[PDB]
Amino acid sequence: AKSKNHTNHNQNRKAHKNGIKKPKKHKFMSRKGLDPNFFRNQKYCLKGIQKKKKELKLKAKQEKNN
Amino acid sequence: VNVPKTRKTYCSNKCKKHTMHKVSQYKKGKERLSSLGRRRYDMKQKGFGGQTKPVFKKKAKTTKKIVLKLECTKCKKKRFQTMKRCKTFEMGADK
Amino acid sequence: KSRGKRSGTRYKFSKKFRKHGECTANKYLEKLNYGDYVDIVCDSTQQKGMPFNYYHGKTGKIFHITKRGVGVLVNKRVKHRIEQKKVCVRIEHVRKSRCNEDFLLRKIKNAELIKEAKLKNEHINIKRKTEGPKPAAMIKVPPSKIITIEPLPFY
RNA sequence: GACUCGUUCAUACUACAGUGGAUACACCAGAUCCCAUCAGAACUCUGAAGUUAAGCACUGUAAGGCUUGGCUAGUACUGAGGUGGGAGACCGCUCGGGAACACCAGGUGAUGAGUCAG
RNA sequence: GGAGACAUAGCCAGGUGGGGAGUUUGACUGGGGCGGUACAUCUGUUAAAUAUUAACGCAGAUGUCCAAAGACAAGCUCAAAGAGAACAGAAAUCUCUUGUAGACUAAAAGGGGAAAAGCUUGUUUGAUUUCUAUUUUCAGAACAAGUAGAAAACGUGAAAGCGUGGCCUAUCGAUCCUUUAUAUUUGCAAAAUGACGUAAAUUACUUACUACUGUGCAUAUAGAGGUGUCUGAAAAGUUACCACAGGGAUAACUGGCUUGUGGCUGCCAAGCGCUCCUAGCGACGUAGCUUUUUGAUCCUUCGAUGUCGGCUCUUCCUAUCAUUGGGACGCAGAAGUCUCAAAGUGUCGGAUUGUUCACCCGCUAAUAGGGAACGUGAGCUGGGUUUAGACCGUCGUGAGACAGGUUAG
RNA sequence: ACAAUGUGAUUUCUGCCCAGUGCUUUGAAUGUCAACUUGAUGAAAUUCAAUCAAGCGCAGGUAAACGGCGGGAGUAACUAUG
RNA sequence: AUACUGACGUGCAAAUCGUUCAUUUCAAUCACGUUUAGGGGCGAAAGACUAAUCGAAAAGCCUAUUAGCUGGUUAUUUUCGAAAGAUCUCUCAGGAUCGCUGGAGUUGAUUAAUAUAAUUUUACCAGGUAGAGAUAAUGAUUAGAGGACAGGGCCUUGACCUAUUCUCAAACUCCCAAUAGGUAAAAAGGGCGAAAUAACUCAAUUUGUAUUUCACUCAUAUUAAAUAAAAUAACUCCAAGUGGGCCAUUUUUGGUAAGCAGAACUGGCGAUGAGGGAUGCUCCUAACGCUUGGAUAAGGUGCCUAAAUAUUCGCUCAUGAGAUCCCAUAAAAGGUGUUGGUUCAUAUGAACUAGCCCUGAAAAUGGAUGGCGCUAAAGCGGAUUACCGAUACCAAGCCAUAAAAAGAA
RNA sequence: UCUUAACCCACUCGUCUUGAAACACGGACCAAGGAGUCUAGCAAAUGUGCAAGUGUAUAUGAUUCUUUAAACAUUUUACGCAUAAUUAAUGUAAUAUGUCCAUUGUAGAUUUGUGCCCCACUUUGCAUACAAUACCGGUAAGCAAAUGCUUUAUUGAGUACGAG
RNA sequence: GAUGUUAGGAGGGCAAAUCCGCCGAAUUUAAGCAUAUAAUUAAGCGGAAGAAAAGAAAAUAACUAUGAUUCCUUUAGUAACG
RNA sequence: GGGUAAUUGGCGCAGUUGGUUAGCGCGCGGGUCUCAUAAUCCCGAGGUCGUGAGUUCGAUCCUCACAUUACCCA
Repeated sequence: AKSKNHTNHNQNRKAHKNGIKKPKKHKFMSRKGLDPNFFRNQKYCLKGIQKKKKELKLKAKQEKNN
Repeated sequence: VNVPKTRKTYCSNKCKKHTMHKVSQYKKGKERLSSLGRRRYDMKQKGFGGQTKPVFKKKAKTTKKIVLKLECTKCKKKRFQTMKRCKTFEMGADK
Repeated sequence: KSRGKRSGTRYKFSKKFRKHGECTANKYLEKLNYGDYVDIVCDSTQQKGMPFNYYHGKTGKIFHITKRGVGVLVNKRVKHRIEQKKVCVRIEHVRKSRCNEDFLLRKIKNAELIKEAKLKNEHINIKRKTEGPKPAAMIKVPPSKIITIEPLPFY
């Protein structure tokens, strides 16, 4: 039975009520789909730097211990 | 639509290389009587109470998707290839 | 009724008068680094990588680059909320933005000005002026040059 | 003077003229081989006998076009206000923003990298 | 007596089976049914210069076609127009000049395209396998259609490159089930099925060691068979013999808005009116009024506003028919036409029809027009329309249908 | 006679059509068409074939069975009609 | 049991009464006994009848059957407080799921701050609607002028060109606003350096990339532009109700129009009183604890009716004046009514013009500027004051709620 | 307090409804009765006990036997849920022995210090948010004779000192 | 095989909560309904007892094996059916 | 979908592993009073694709169209 089929009316009024929400703007994010090649290279880089840093920290600690 | 009967293509199984395949048209064939679904259906049907299921009867489209069967000559392992529904299909016909 | 991919795009995606014909060769050379700002301007001399209507005239950060593709983080208003959308486009439509460059230029100019001021120990209001009211002044007008007026009769 | 790569992509175009060819471009000479055809026209190859006639460069024209600027015009239009006007159609005022074609005047290029020749 | 291993009966099995049973018999819908699909979609437009966005709005399209119309490279430039060349004419082919697209691009319509995306030619099959990040609609689910990549293997080009279907925007399908593919992946519930295989060993219930081990059924993974009421019930009619839950979310009745339609009044003045615009008229045109018509509408009433007409009875109106008083005239009188004040007073007998209406006949002074919930059913009447019975036709296989008639109610 | 219908005294008449749907009659020449049976294959389950049921189909019969029962043009001393 | 559609119709009766009428030796009537029972009986057939019960009797049970539908659905105060959109739905009176709401909690702010904002700014974009155009393209489309191909006799009709011309388009576009929209404005960062790390990159173990580690150092005593009862914020959970809506300005599509149908933006109304608009769901004012005084808004100030029979300059007589947004009708056309203008001519004749006024102006119960009334207006148009006038505003009290100070003799 | 007055104001409540004082419906009156419950299973919230466990089930035992049909008690692997996941499945199953240490970041509460209290440095680095790596089950892909292997992909309601 | 008022005895009916045989629905659920569902329920009809029925392995397991029947606690909202 | 049968010259039909027909018709010439008639031309993707063999329209296989019956978890 003939009944009004659309209107955007009042929707805007509801929408502003809790404000137009923003994204949460995270600094880092997942790199999952992003470029194979470059990110696998990076994984190696991080492992390399981390390994050097760990070895130096251990060396300082064991040396300090005596 | 008309497709030639042999085609040099990548072979998925027991190969890595592009090689020749023979091309044929898939067809459904007779359902096996002892297949599980048919057994259950036969049991439901049996005895009183008349027809027991839906029957897919409304019937709309007048075509059915065409599917090519690919067989590699080098290694006897077959593979399916699906493409758009067409009304008139031909294999190996006139150029 | 229908709302397909290029729906309602008639004048929007069409080129301006005398601007038909292939994307200029020079335009592929432009530099894109991660986190650079980038406009999404449609073309139609290229067909692959054409984006949907909404991302026309929008601008966002570049987050990912491929062989000829560029991922752009664009804000989209969806009812009560903005959410971030990853529009993959090809290079022909992606254009290096200028809005960032105003700020960047300002930083460079400010740094030099600040370094000199601080060296002299001369305290300074580096922040933007943001046009104030008009200050008082004294103005010579020749008494023979002034013209006097009245509203015109009707015709 | 000239060239090779380009850039802006008509102030760079087009149409009709004139003016210019050290070196350079070019037209132009030829067909054995590579090559290409219906056709050495093109293309390819091999030349260097001729020539500014053209291409090309440069300039001209109450040129067309294109391009700046004025002027069209505070006109057209318009955001906000109004227990404003008007029977209605529509039209003012207050706070604001503000065009276009035509027309008229100017303009007809600029330039990055490399190279050769007095 | 007769019939007799046939009957019959018992159980299976096919047919027949509205005789009887159970059940269903979309939705949208400017009432419903009929028509249509606006139900899945795609273009342009409506849409109000981001995005958004409606009506059974408008102009349309979709359920395909394609081994090339796909893929890549190369070469070439088209439509058309002019001027030419036996047959040769507007068309035939050939040539030159002009030719930014006026062509062609599978198909709607809009975009895009000239050393091409077009046309011609060469070589080909990437219209491939596997996997992401995602866009569109959107719940930021699904399918579908894409965009950007990655791991493979290739195709083309000298090479950069480009190629993961069609220049871009449309061309479509869940679960169960079936079906056929894939695998050095698995199962069939206490066990076994290649094979006593390969070595040994002794005479046996011997020891080591082996990715590959019956039929059938099942899984896992991947397609395909279809649901167009297109996010997916297997579904025909009828009731004026009917019931019940509700609905003024919704028709048939008034009133209400509007007044297309009807009715009534204007304004213009080309003409008509013997000559003469206006005595009387008045086209071509144009402005209003009215709600006595018919519509459009669906605001009010469906836990009932008694649904036509006649009879009777009263009052109101005036857009005057008569009567009274006037004015104008194409007015001699007479007869009369138009017109102004006028609603005081009046406005009939019948034939025929259920009739509003209509048509006659006759009287007449004239037989004006209307209103009051279409005035008037606890005033009547009940002829009509609108219950159950019935008839005839057409229509329907039927039950039954009929803004067709007719009769008892 | 029993059963089942239609019509409805008398009188006078009871035309056309078996295509459609019914109803109905023949059959081992005959297409299909079930269980069983019977053979073949297989280690077996299975899987295959084959046989004279009726029925329908094939060939007829039937309207006091249901029912049904056309359209355009042109043509006569006037015109008209046909 | 026919007719009176007679009596009665809260009856004499849940079918009676009066009068009229059909029936009487047969298909006749009655009594009693007897037979047949509920999807059954029986029927000279009306779906009739089967004990006031029949298109499926009566009784009890399955059974408190079932109902997306109707009605109802119980003390107070206090706090916060909706929706009538959206997607899918054999879906349009429903449901699901989003949206919008409350409670609970944590995190964070609690440092006039950074986060942040229905805002502007300065930068920077993106646009193709109003508009504008036709001699810019496409489609329309009216005219002539000047020229060098077709029919007839230099000439005629042309076609055809060339420069022009009149008017145009939601589905035309050279060009093109306003409004609306996006991105920008620095410390988890940015600078300029060094050094490291990688299987990536590149010719390049240093060619880059990116990360990482060290350095040096960028505004901050107003805060890398303003402004901000800007953290009353984030975020999580659990759940509600709702998913029929409607009206005004402005934009707007269909329709002759409509208190009509359909949209866009915003505000309302709904759920909202109070003061004003006489009267009223939506108009104006203004949003409401309880009070006292003050001063106003919107609106008024002849009386009804609280304020002025105020002041000041005009206009207006109507034998159907006129009088307040929405809002409760009036036009084309006339006027030797009066009032101003404006243009012409020789203190007049002409021609126009717009104020009020008049004509045009007809409807039904009696009758409505809100009523009485009003003409030196209480009318119409101004201007000037003064005043009266709300649950709004200011001051003060009192209440609760919310937060804040702040407290273990 | 009640009672009339008087000025001014003041429409039938309930109700479904876009809109009710309605020519919408229900209500003659009065009194009493008269409508979101109970169980099952699940969830979150919050309270409470215990805590890698937890619940003492059914049942037994007691000088427990009006109340008591409750309370009390339970000789050093019963069962539920938890404690580990994942795959259709035979099944397989969490860094890894260089170390009783407890994967890496960036923010980030709490702490230490310096130059009894605001600062600004430093210092430790929770919760949590965002990532990143490892590794486990399934699946790919590469290899393959094996206690199957792999630097690579993926997928899971997975894991990285418990929380029920 | 009959027959007997032969001699001695027995069964019939009432009562149903629990209990045992049959026979057997539908409302209902699925937002419709046809298979399923309601439910081996209700109604119908037969038969017992102070309890009845069941019971002394044609059982389960696949273990270091258990060991008539019934019931409780449980496995378990699981294997499974649809 | 099963199973069966039918499609061969203008028309209508036979035939199947050592074959492309017969009749009607058409065309044309010959012929008895006019025709019946004889003779010769006409004139064959044997529905389609592929295979099996000395040899196939024929047989095996493939497929469409027409026909008749029956199935319809499709």
